[PDB]
Order: sequence, then C-alpha cells, then structure tokens
Amino acid sequence: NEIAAQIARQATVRPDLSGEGEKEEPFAVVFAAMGITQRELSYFIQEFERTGALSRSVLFLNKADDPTIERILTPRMALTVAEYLAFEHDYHVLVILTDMTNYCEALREIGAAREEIPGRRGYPGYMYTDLATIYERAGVVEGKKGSVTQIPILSMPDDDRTHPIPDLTGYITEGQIQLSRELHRKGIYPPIDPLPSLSRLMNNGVGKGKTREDHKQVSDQLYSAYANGVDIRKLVAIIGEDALTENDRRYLQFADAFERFFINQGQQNRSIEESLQIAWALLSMLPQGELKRISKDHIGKYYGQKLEEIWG
Amino acid sequence: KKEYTGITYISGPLLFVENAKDLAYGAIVDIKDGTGRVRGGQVIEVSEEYAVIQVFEETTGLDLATTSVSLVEDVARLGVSKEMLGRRFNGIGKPIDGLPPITPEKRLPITGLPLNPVARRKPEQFIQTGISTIDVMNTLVRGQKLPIFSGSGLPANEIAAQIARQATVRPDLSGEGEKEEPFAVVFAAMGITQRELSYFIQEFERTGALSRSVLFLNKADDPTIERILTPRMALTVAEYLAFEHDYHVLVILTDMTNYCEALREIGAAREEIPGRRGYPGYMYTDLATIYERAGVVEGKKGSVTQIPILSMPDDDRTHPIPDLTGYITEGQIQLSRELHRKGIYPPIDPLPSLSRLMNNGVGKGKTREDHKQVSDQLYSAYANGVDIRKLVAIIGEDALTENDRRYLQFADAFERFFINQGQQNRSIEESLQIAWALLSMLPQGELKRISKDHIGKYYGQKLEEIWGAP
Amino acid sequence: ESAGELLVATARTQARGEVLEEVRRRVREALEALPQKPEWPEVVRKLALEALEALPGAKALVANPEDLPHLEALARERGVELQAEPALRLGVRAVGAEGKTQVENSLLARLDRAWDALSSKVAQALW
Amino acid sequence: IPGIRAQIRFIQQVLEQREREDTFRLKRIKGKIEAREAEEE
Amino acid sequence: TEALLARYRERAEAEAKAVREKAMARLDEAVALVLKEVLP
Amino acid sequence: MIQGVIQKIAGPAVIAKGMLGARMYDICKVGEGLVGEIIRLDGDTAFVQVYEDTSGLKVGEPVVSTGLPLAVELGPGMLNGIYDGIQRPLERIREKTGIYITRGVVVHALDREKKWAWTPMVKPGDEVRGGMVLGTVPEFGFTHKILVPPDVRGRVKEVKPAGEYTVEEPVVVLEDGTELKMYHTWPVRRARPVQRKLDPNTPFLTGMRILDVLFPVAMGGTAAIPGPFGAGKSVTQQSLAKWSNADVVVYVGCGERGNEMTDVLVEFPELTDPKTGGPLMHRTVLIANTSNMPVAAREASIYVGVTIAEYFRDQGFSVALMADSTSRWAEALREISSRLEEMPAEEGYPPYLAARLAAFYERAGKVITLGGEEGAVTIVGAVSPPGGDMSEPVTQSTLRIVGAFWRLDASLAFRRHFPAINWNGSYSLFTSALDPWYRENVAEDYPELRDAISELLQREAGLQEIVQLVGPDALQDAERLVIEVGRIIREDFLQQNAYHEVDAYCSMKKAYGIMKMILAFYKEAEAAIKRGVSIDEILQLPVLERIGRARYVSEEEFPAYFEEAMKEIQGAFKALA
Amino acid sequence: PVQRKLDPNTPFLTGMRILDVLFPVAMGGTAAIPGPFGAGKSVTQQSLAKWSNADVVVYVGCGERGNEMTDVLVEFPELTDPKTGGPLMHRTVLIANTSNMPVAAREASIYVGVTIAEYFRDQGFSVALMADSTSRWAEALREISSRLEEMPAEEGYPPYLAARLAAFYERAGKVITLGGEEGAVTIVGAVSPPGGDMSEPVTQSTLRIVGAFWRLDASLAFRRHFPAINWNGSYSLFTSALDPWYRENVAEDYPELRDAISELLQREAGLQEIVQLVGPDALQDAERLVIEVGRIIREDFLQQNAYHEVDAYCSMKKAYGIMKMILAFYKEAEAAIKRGVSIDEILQLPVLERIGRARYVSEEEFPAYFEEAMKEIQGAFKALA
Ligand SMILES: Nc1ncnc2c1ncn2[C@@H]1O[C@H](COP(=O)(O)OP(=O)(O)O)[C@@H](O)[C@H]1O
Ligand SMILES: [Mg+2]
Repeated sequence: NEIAAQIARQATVRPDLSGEGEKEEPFAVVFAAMGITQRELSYFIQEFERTGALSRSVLFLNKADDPTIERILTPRMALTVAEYLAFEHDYHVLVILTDMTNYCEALREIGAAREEIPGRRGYPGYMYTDLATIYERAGVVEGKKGSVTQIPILSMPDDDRTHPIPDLTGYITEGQIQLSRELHRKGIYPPIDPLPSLSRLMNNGVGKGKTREDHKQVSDQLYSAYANGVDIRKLVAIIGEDALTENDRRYLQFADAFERFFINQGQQNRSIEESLQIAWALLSMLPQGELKRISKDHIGKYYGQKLEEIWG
Repeated sequence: KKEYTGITYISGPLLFVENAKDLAYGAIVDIKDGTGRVRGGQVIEVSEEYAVIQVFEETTGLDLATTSVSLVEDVARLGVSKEMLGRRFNGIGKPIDGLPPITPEKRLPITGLPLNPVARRKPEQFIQTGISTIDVMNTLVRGQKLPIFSGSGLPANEIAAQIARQATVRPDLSGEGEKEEPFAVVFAAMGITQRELSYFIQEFERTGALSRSVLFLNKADDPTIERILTPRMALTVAEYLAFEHDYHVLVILTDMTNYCEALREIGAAREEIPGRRGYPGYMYTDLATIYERAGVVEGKKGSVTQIPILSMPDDDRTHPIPDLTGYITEGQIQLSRELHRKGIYPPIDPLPSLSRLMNNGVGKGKTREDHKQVSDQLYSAYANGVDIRKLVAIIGEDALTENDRRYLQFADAFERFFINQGQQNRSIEESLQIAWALLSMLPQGELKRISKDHIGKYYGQKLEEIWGAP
Repeated sequence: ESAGELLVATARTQARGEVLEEVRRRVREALEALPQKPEWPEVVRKLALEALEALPGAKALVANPEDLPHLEALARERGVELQAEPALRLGVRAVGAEGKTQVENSLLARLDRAWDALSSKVAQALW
Repeated sequence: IPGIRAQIRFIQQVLEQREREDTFRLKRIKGKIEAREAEEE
Repeated sequence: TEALLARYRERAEAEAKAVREKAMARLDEAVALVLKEVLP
Repeated sequence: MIQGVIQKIAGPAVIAKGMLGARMYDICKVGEGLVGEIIRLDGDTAFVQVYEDTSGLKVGEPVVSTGLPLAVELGPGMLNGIYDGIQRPLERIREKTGIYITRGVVVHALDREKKWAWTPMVKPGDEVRGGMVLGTVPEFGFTHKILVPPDVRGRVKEVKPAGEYTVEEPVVVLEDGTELKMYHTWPVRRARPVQRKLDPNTPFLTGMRILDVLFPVAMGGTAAIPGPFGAGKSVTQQSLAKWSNADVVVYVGCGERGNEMTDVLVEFPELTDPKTGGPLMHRTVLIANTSNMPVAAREASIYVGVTIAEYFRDQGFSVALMADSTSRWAEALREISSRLEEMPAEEGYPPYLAARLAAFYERAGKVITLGGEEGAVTIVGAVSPPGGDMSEPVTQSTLRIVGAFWRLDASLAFRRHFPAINWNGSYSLFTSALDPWYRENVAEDYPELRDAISELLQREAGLQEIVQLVGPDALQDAERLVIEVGRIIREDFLQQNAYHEVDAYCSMKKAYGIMKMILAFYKEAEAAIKRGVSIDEILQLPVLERIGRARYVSEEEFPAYFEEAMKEIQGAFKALA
Repeated sequence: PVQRKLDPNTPFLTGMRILDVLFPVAMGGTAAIPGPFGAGKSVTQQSLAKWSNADVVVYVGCGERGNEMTDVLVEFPELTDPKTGGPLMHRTVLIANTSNMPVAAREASIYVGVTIAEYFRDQGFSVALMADSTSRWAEALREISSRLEEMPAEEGYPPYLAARLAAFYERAGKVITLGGEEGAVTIVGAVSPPGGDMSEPVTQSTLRIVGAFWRLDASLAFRRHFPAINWNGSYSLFTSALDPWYRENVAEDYPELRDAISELLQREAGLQEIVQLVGPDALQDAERLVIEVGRIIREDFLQQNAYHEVDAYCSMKKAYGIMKMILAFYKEAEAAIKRGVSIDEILQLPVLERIGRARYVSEEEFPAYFEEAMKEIQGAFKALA
C-alpha cells in the first residue's frame, strides 16, 4: 500500500525529454477497494488528504465487513468510470485495485455454489477469462488523447509465485513488480526484487528521443552484475569466504552496495537522471572490461564517477 | 442385415440407440449417416432400455433422424494366415500396402486366452541381436520380456529398426547346425507420426527384412481404439505363427506410453474413476495381459519374444508406466542421454541395464563357456573406470596410480569401441573378441572375476577389430 | 540380391487378387442377371418370407415394384402391410412393428456379407 | 541430505492431498448428477 | 552389375502369366460354387 | 434355487433381475456359465461381478445363483496337486483344453474317480461332535483322517465296512438323515474353529543356523522376508521346505510373473524329501497364479491356501505356509477396491488393507484342535516392494503384526555369502518366550552363548569405519583380534551351503558346539594377547582349520569331533606358552 | 487432401543461431516452445515471423494480449520482406482473438489459421504457421466441457484434448499438391503451462508429437540472458536428415563442428556438477579451460540480441565462422595448456574480445573479419610460443 500511494503521489510524465510540449496534465486516480480493512482504508484516505488528490479522485470502497458478493461488480464499475473519463473527456486515468485476492475468493465462492468444474486448488475454470475481462480494459486508443493505466495489487498466498491467482495475473498482464520478504527484513524500502520483476512495454518508451540513450544497456548490465553477485553469494554460503577470487569479491561488494543504495531509497523522489547517475556510480565499482553489455561510447562518456561524490 | 434407427442421444464419442438388445456386449458396429459415409464403433454398454456405442472417429454430421446402426461382428476377431508375412496393416487388419486382402485360413479372437502355467517350460536359448552391449552384457533369451527404457529425444526408433532387421537365431552354436526353425518378426507401432512411419517403411524395404516381417502401423491421428487393438492383434498373429507353425517370433512394441495414454482416454470417456496419477486402476492387469502372452511351451518348438519400448515421461523411473512395466517384465535396457549427446550410438548404458534370465541363455553348449565371466568382469571394470574418471577431475592425473590410469584408458576405449558400434552387425564371436581385446588392456592379475583357463586361452589380443568394419 | 524373390511374390499376389476380382465380377453379373430367370420369383418369395420371419412382427413390408406381383399373395397371407419403393432392388425390406428397426435382405448385401467368408473356400478350390 | 528428504516428503504429501481432493470432487459430481437424473423421473 | 533386376522382372511376369492362364480354366466352376452357396 | 435373467451389462459388472431372495455373497453362474459373485442387492436386482471376460454376452441370458459363498473342498486328494487361485486343478484343465485356459471350463478340485482304502474308526450308536475323527485313508505315506464338519452334531446310525470307495461315498449316516462323505466344503473367509490357542513356547526349526539361532521363530509364529533380485530367495525357500518341522507344506504364488512361476513349478518336482527317497511333492500343495489370470483368483488364493493349511493342521499335523509375494496380492486388492470406486486411503491402497493383512496373518498359531490333538500353522510371507523401499504401506502394515523379519540382502550374495540374511537389519521377538525351551532341550547356557555371539558381531560391525579408512593392519592387537574373530564367525557359523550333502541341515546341538568352540578360542586368543603373544602367531594356529571344518562334520559323528577340537583349543595355547 | 507426403530435406531458417544450429527444424516439421510467463515465447515467435525464409507467414493470436496484435499491425508494414524486398505485412495473414474476446472462438481461430495455411500450401508456396498459445485452446475446451457437465480426465481437461492436438499437429508436412506442385506447412506452437510445470498434460501431449522441442528456462530469463533456451531440456529429431543439405549449402565439415560444440557443452554440463560441489578453483587446468570455453560459447554464440539492428538476424555462414573460431581457440588453448602455460594467462588474451564482438559484425564485413580473427588467433599462440 505504501508503494502504491507513493507511485500515485509521485507519478509524472517527462515531456521535456520527449519534446512533446510542457502540457503537464495531472493524473486522475480511480481507486477501487475489495475487502479492505479499516487500517489500510484509513491510511489511504489520510495519504490522499495530505496530497490533496481527493479533489480529482473517484473512490469505490468495499470494506471487509461488506457482503462478499458485492466484490464481483466493483472492479467493473471502476473500470467503466475510468474508460468513460479517459475516452470521452481526454483524461489520464491511474486505476488502483486494492486486492484481487478477495475478488478471486468471491469468484471461487460463487463457482462452488454452482458446482463448476474447478481448476487448481478449487478455483473455477473460467477464472482466466473472468480476470482477462477486467485486466484487458486498459490502454490507449488511436485518435484519442486519453489513457487508462492499471496498477492491480494482489498478495501471493505463502509467497507462492505458482499459485493460480498470481500465475494467471502474470499470464494476462504486461509484467509485474515483485516484493521480496528478505529485503524487507533487512530494512530496505521499497523491497522491490528486480530479478523476478519484469516490464513488457519497457523498450517502447526508452531510447534516443525518449529518456536517455544509455537506459537499456545500463539496465541489462545491472541485471547481469546483480545475478553474478547473487550466484557468488551462494558460492560464499557453500565454501569458505577466504577462497574467493578478487573478481568474486568485487561482484559481492557491488551486490551489497546495490541493495543498500539503488533499491533502498526511502520516501524520496528521484528523477531519472539521478537514478542513472547512481546506477553508473555503482557500475563503476567494476573494471571497464567486465561491462560487455554496454557500448564503449557510453562507457567513455559516463564511467569512472565516484559513488561517494553523489552525496557527502 | 439388421438395422437399428432408434438413436436418441449423441455427445462426444458416445451415442445411444434404442430397442437394440440383440447387440452383444463388446460387439463391433458401423454407423451410417445421411450422406452415406460409414464409420465404425464398439458397443460399450447394453441393457433392456438402450445400448451405448463409442464411435471410433469423430461424430460430425450425425443426426437423430437419418442415421442408422448395424451389426458387423459379435466379437472382435482377426483373420490370420501363414502368408501375412510381407504385408502392412493399419492396426485393425486393413491392408495399407496396396496388395489384395489376404485370404484367412481361420479367424481368431484378438483377446487371447491366458497360457496354462503347467504348460510352460523354462526358457533356455538366446537370440543374437547383433548389438554387443545387448548380446554380451544383457543377453536376450527366447521367451523373455525385455523392455527398452528410452527418453524424449533418444533414438529408440533407430534401435528398434536395427534390432528388427539384424536379429537372428544361432542353431549351430547349440549343436543342431541346421536352420530348421523359421524366424519371423512382428512389428507393432502405436501413435507414430508420419515421419516415423516413412522411416520404418523405408528401413524395412531397403534391406529386405520385409520378406519376414508383419507390420501393424497405427498413426497418431488414428482412432484411439485402434491404438488399443493394435498390440492384441500383433500378439494374436505372433502366437498363431509360433504355436501352429513352429516359428520363432520376435515382437517389438514401438511405444507403450502412447498405449497407456490411449487407455486413460478411453477410460475417462466411459466415466470411470481414475487410480493413481489419473491412470486407470486396471492398468496393471491390462499391461500384464499384453506382456504375459509371450513365452515357450512344453511340447512346442516355437517361441515368442517381446521387446516393449516406452519413453519415460520426465526421465522418472517411479512413474506408473515404467514402474509397472518393470514390475511385470524380467529386466530393462536403459538408454543414456549423456552417451547420445557424446555422439555414441546406440546409447545403451550397461550400468543400469539388467537381464534377469541371462544365466539361462549362456553356458558351454550355447554361446561360449566364458560369456558370463567376461560380462561381469566388463561390468565391474567399466564401473571402476567411470568412478575413477570422476575423481581424476579434482585430484589430477599425476596423483593416480598406474592401475587407475589403466582403468581410465580402458573405460574410454570401451565407450569408444564397444558401445559405439554404429550400424554394424556384430556376431556373438566378434563381440566376445572385442571384449577380450578391451580386457587385454588391463593387467593379467587384475582380472579377478575370470577363471585362469579362459584367461590363458583368450588373453593377449590387441585392438584390431573395430578397424575391420569402419 | 534377394529382392527378385520379393518381386515374384508381389506378382503372384497381384495375380491372385486379379483372379479373385474376376470371380467377384462374374458372381456379381450372375446375381444381377437373376431377375431374367424363372427361379427369380421363388428367390424373392424366399427373401420375403425370411425377412418377415426374422422380425417377430413387421408393421409393413417394402418390396420393389417389379417384385410385388410375385409376392402379393403371401403379402396378403401374412397380414402385413405392403408398400412400394422404387429404390429397392434384388430384395425386400421389412420394417419392425415399433418402426425403429428394419431388416434388409437384398442379394447385394448377402453377397457382401458372405464373400469375405467364402474367399478361403474358393481360393482352396480354384488353385 | 535430511533437509532434502524432508522437503521431498512434504511435497509428496501435498501432491497426494491434492489428488485425493480431486478424486473426492469427481465422486461428488458423479453422485449429484446421478441424483439429478434420478429425481427428474 | 546394375542390370540384375531385369531377369527377375521377366521371371515374375512369366509366373504371373502362368498363374492367370492356370486360373482362367476353372473360373466357371468357382462361380457356380459361389452361386450355389449364396442362393438359399 | 434362485434364477434370474441378465438385465444390464457394463464391463465386468452384470445386473440381474428377478433375483429376489439371493443371499449377499453367493456365487452365481452368468451366461449360457461364467462364475460371478453378488456384491449388491436392490429390490429384485442383484449386482454380479464376473470373474472372467464378459465379451459376447447378451441381455436376457440366464443367471443362476449356487446359493453358497466361495468355498474350497477339503478331503483326500489335495497333496501332490497344483491349483489356481480358486482351487481348480491345472493338470486336468490342460488335459481337457490343451495349452490355454478356455473360459467357462468346470472341473472338480478332488478327483471323483479315484478309489481310497477306507478304514472306519467309529461304531453305530456313537455320538460324534464337530472335528472328531471318523476313519482313515492312506495318502502317499500320510494317515489322512476323515473329520466331521465343524458344525455337525449327532450320533452314528450306520457305517460302511472297510474297502475301496470314492470321495462321494456316504461312509457314515447319522440318525437325523445327515450323510457324511470323505470331504466337505468350508468358506475361505471364515476361520476354522478351535478349542484353544496355545502360547508360543516351542521353536520352529528351520535348519539354517542363522535363522535357528539369531532370529528364531516359534512354532505357529509369523515371519516376513524381502524378495530382492539376486539374493537367492528361491533356494532359501526350497531349503526351508526340505528341512522344516512341518509335515505338510503349502505354497501360494498369488500373482507372480510367468517365468518365476514356471521355475517354481519345474523345480519342486525335482526336489527330494530328506526323510525318504520320494520327491517332496508328496507332502506339498501348490497354488499358482500368473499376473494375467483373473484378479479374483489372485485375491482369493491367499485365503484358499490358509484354509487348506488350517484343515491340514486340524488333522493334527504341523503346517508351514509360504506366501510368495503379498505385494502382488495387495495390488490385486487395490484393483478390486478401485473397481468399486472406494476412496483410496494412502498411495492408492484401500483403507482396510491393514485389516485384511491382520485377518490373514492371525490365522497362524499353535492350537488344540477340536479332536483334542495339537496342530500349528507357521506363515512365512515374503514382501517385494517395487524399488525396495521399506516405507511402502504394505511393508509398514506387515511389520506391525509379524513376529520376525529376515532381511535378505543382495550385497551379501554379491560377495558370495549365503544364505545372505543381513544380521544388522533382521530381528526377532520370540527369544524371551523360547528361552526356557532352549535351557531345557539344548543347554543351560545357550542364551548366554547366543548373546555373546551377538555382542561380538555387534562390536565387529561397530569398527567398520576405521577398518575402511586406514585398513586392518593399522589397528591394535585387540581390534585385529575382534576383526578376525568376526571373520571366523561369518565364515564358519553364519555361512551355510544348501547344496552340500551334510552342511544343508544343522541341528541345535551342532550350532551350540560351534558357538562354544568359537567363544573358547576367542577367550584363549585374548588371554594370549594379554600374555604378549603376537596377533600373527594367533592367526596361524592349526586348530582354526579344525574349527573351519566343523560345519562339514556329520551329525552323528559330531560329538567326538567337538570334544577333540575342544581339547586341541586348550592344548594349543597352554602347551606353547 | 494431398497426393503424397514427402520426406523433409531442407531446413527452416529461423534466423536464430541456437535454433538453426543445435536444434534445427526441417521445412514441413513441427516444433514446440513451452515455458513460464515472461520467458520470451512471444518475442521468439515474432522473430521467426520477421526473419524466417517462408513464403507466407500465418500468425494465430489464440487468447493472448491484444497489445501484441497492435504491435504487429503497427510495426510490420514498415519492415521489408527478406525475399522480395516489399513490405513485410504483404506476406502475413493475421488471425487475432484476444483474451477478452469470446472464449469459444479460440478453437475456431486455430482451425481457420491452419486451414488458410493448408490452402496457401495447396497453391504451391511454403507456409509457416505459428500459434500464440494452445494452452488457451485447452482452457476453452475445458470451459466448454464444464458447461457440458462432462467427466474430466486430468486437471479438468476433456478426454479428447490429446486427440484434437494430434489432429491439429498432423496437418503439417511437405506434400505434393493435387495440382502436381510441391508445398509444405511448418507449424510452431507455444505452450504456457500453469506455474511453469512441465508435467502439465498439454505439454506432455505436445511432447509426444512434435519433432523438435525448444524448452525455455526461467533462470536464464531472470539473468536477462535471451533467447533463454534450456540447452539440457531441448532436443531435435531432424538433425540426421538435414546433414546433406548442410554439407552442400553451408560447409563440408559443418556437422563435425556442430557435434564438437555439442560434446563440449555436454562436458561442461557434466563438470558443473563438481563445480557446484567443490567450487571452480578446485579443478585442474583442463577442467577450468572446459568451463571457460563453455562460458564463452554461452555468452558469445548462443546469446542473441533480438532488438539489435545487426544481431537480430544471423545467417548460417556467420554462425559457422563463429563456431570455427571458438573451436580453433579451444584447440590452441589446450595445446598451450599441455605446454605449461597458466590458465589465467590465457583468459586475458586479447582475441577473446574479438571473438565476443564478432557477433555484432554485419553480414557484409564478416568474410574479412573471420579471416583476420583466424590469423590473430593463430598468431596469439603459434607466433608467441
Ligand atoms: N530474444 C529476446 N531479446 C531481448 N529481449 C527479449 C527476448 N525475448 C524476450 N525478451 C524480453 O522478455 C520479455 C518476455 O515477454 P514475452 O516474450 O511476451 O513472454 P511470453 O511469450 O512468455 O509471454 C519481452 O517482453 C522482452 O522484454
Ligand atoms: Mg507471450
């Protein structure tokens, strides 16, 4: 919920980089809750009151003490409102769904009341189609200035990526942002785990005329180096740490610094340039020969800057 | 020509016909629609109210007002003859080779009767398959059920075709010295693709092995009931030949996994509760009825030998299909993916392979007196060399003794020359000679498992055998 | 080197199949030429009675237009309905009492049903 | 080794429980369809 | 060594001709037998 | 006589109408007549499970109920015979039908044509109770006693004189009109009644030193063995059958594979009875089922065999019953349960598998027969799980009710050690009850010698790590002495050759003498070590050859050899000094 | 209907090094691409659609995202056909059935696509048919059966699912058309098992029919190492039949090089078992060299950038040159190892950078780049020694 509220508060486009003109259109938020508790609802209300976003927000609240069958119609009403606004008044809509797990529970209850043939773990066989009829209502339409953005939230039972709900959601959506419990236990916030995360439409908005030209290569190199550090962590857990090669120590230190600096950012707002500078400073901990996924021009233009120089 | 037209229900593979109590359970019927097309079916369930027929093909175009059902045969039967050799069939006895249909001497029920236990006798003689790894270490005995455990991409079809076109009997080694007993091969294919069908046809045609073979070929897009019926018809033909004309018959079943899947589909279509892992509860009995039809009989000169072939689903030996197959049969031949990827063919792994009747098929009056000792010495030496090859990776070559280096070189040469025979047809004597040449690499006193007489008679040959057949 | 034996066997099999096909054609001609023979009315009488007795009770009896003059007598004797149908040839069709079951006794169907059984006998006798 | 064995037996128990639940649901649907086709008369 | 099949081809043709000429002489008896068996 | 017609056919299940009054588990003839069994009654409808293939049946065919449940015929003519799972003689079936078993064939378990030498032992006017002895019939050297059926009471009106008669002859007629023949029928699923069940205070002598000493089984006890390939189970079973206390041996195959059953069928007729010159088959009953035979026969073979054993012990003998593979019977039971759509309990087995296993195994015991004479049944059932895992439910259920477990091992057979029973895994629970008998009939110190031998073996097994890491020569004198004593024990006491003329069978006295000799030599060697003698000197003494050849000495000539060896053991150490 | 079925003899060039070399698929064969979500099935299928050598491409979007269809529609017209040079969309027939479209239409879409492919084959062309996901077809069948209140076979699927899959897959092959011409259909279908479990019945049913199997790995996708094809879990049955074509059109010793590469990969996989146990440093020099060669093969040959203007397409000759360079370097390195040269000295040799960058060389500059790299490799060892 904190990550969702922060994203809703800080989200903004960058027309100056894209040269689209300083339109600066504020986001309109359509918030749909399904079986939300009083604590989370109060937190969301307080956050929206603090940010002054209630003046441009539509709320569909289904509290945990409300009847369980009402959860069937709430996402459809929220998405109908969002579609109407976006495609009839040129608004830009950010749709947040509090918990799809409660919706799946209600769907399973209805299916079991009707004795449908279940899928896995008793969920109805048409759950994939039912979830597709909800998720696939977002996008941009040719010839119109509106847009519908969806940020569903769901809790994996027992942190199981193979549970039917997250599995089908991944099979339908265009990526996912996965949180790690180990990162949370180490005090890192936000505890976003980069390796299992994915953005399918990432390369459609990054390049030469969009953001900066070194975005994709830096992202790939960061992923490769983090994976190497993670593997070396298992190697250290298996054998003695004093047997490590200097390259292994460099990768391990890079992984630790990555976790402590790039991921753990707190409640602060970072521009894309600052994030790229931090990423380059972290990548500078490795020799130039190991950056095989970055062209030499970008390395010459950006490599070498010191991590401690960013703040001090 | 009896005709029933009281059809009241069509759904999936099942259709209900009324006032048809004259239909015997398990009979064969054909359904004729308005357009005149005739498609067959089998009676599943019959009662005073209506009869239930499972359709072989799809039910497109059927209607409740114009279709009719007629009886074909009370019990599924096949017409056999001594002239079936050299013919191809589609799995329900229909020729697909373009030759005229055979004239049946007699018609037999494909669901054959079990053998009387007091009528069988002990298997005693072997079959020369032409493969050194099978002939020497996993000898096949006439009347044995020795399956081949294969994988996903392993060349099981190539090995099956090679064994089919290379297998022969050796009466001279037993002292008879005459080819009095004829030899025949029965080939059954279940759920094969077009490429496999073409490969099998080409392999059987190009070498002349078709003149002594009967092929029952069932494609993957054929009705599943045909896949069910194919092994039973093949075994009926084999039993008829062996026990009425003194033939020696080798039966090869291409894929039992496809048969098990077809059986599961048929069971689910009839609304039965599955057993373990979703498979039918009577799978063990069905597999036993298929496998137990092979053997040798007292007072008969014929014999039946089976070589089932199955692909383990996830390379798991605990899967129900391989588990039951090994629980019924008398051993297995294990194919190794590592050997196949290393360019070795046939990729048969001696270490996990096993034959439970080998001791009966070897001796002094058959094969040669040194067969068993050579086989077990080869097994032990190969195991030792393979085990040493793992330690040499970490401890280095120089840290090994002389015996360890000799074992490593022996294992490498064994894998290079013994197993990797390619497409050669090695007789038993050639395989024994190659084995002795490989053993000669080891020191004289290192052959602890062989008596001194055989060592004195055969030790000392150098490696000049595989180079005689490139 | 031994493929010539296989070709000889295939040639012999093709010759045997051609001979069997010729026998089939001759028998077909003999059967289709039956309605021009004096034994034809007796044959259709036998077919009619066999069809009527195969079904325990026939609601109606179907006969070819050329066949009904030679079977009308026992059509009235047996007390079953007579109905004409041009499509039927060399036989009669009897419809069950309930109307769900029908039996066909055409000579073509009998030949089809019996040739697969008498093929062995004719092959043994001919050669 | 003991940890791997414990994980293996836990996974086996989970799979067996799921199989048993599926079998029970199959029997339930068969019983209820029989009840419907019997009471429809 | 490539013309071996011609002699076997002509031998097979001769065998087929002999078989058909042998069978032609007894067609009527078989036809009469079939007609006797089929007719009730 | 209840008669009906077929109403509905679906697979092996046949529904018959007009069967009102049919009893719950009667045997029915279905068809023209296949053998079936009623499993459900509903109004005028009875559900019949046909044993054999039902293809070809048609609606409206007759159904006849015999009015009795599954039962076996008990009487003279069962010895030297081979039967299937439901007591059908295979030899006459082969004679009638050839090499195949055609469906619907009917034969009688007992030959109705053979004539037996009747010999009455009762007089007119005598009261007779169930289980009393009526006469005598010779059968292959046994005194076959004609017994009153357990549920028959009355007094004798007339008795036929001695002569030649068939089994169908009514030899004794009671005053109520009852006619008693040479045979009677008994349901296989009901245990035969007994006066009283005795305690297990007498041993079942196997003839093998390891089983007779380390892991004994009481007369009437139960034992279980694994069946791994290459461990020589068949030769062990044959030796047990040849050299046991049992007068009658009953062998059950219950669904084994075809070639193994063929080997068993062709090996026993070539065995010779140690007590005479004739073959062992004259006191053996064979029940054989292949894996392709009907499942009902495979399921009922165990009960048929145990009922035959119960009858033979009711005649007053000792019977050893060997179930070849209870795993196959469990598989057949699982298949039958799945045919009824019952809910599986664990790994597909029905929830009542343990109950059925207990019901089978609890028929064993030493009892006082209804005739007042003593008899017993000893059950040795083998379990051969797929993969050899001992966590399989059948093995767990079996090990909770058996009194002994003789773990056959392939590793011991690989190094040419026979009869290859692993002493580390095996155990027995009859030692405490058998100790007084050992004291009375063997020696007063026999338990002490057995415990000493077991402790020496345990200590030898405890040192296996060091002897494997650094080798035997790196040990001290005591450790080397322990290792060599264990080796001598393994090579001279546990090991036994079944094919040897005199070493095949060993009495309790010879085993006791060998154990005492080994213990005395161990004591002398330890004393010599304490006196500074070198281990190599001890390992080269000549009395070790006398000890090694002890197990090849004849039974009657053993005591002199034992005395001479005992004298030499004390002479070799003290005289050398 | 067709006149006759022919044996496959020519390969289906997908433009990807790993698929074209290690697991080839012949013209008229079938292949499957199973894997979890986010592994790269859709991108791979789009790459085959863009770069394959088929005359006509039929794409069936069975039950997948609509944004994929929008991307295809937007991007294909601006691309050029590799054969004729015209717009790429002029050779593509697109059948779209998104996730939120009616469920019963997925089977219809699959049948329509395969029938159109069969018709274009009948016209005498070579057609490549690609189904987005047959798992959605199986789910639609399950939903229809649930509405029918049938008896499910396993995991709720109807019994006839395997039969329908076999019937769909048996339509492919190279044939002689009724008009006397020659044509072929190549079917490539993606499978999406729930939870990535490869024991799911659809995957098992497909595994027993297709002639080629391209299994994806989630671990490789997590490392962003694409195409992320599990080498250990994949195979191909068309390798032996395509050898004469490789000899005639690519190089005389191409099969030997492919076999050497496969053997090296197998040995590296075997050594990885000891590496994960005792660590890489516990091995000898030869084992370390094998591990390093395996890493070089994985990172410089099997890897391929689908979004790169040059690395997206790779002809057979370029891959042959790369693997020849790698094999020559391995031979020279092991020869130097026999001469006592330290393994760490070899790993810093500059020719490794040339080998790694050879993948990005354009199709025009490669013939001279290969010669220069071979000369440099020879000089770095022979001249130095
Ligand atoms: N060959 C490739 N080269 C580069 N990136 C790739 C490649 N394959 C996949 N990806 C990336 O990984 C993502 C996987 O998504 P997608 O291919 O749609 O998966 P799936 O077909 O399993 O749904 C792509 O959106 C893309 O960002
Ligand atoms: Mg995709």
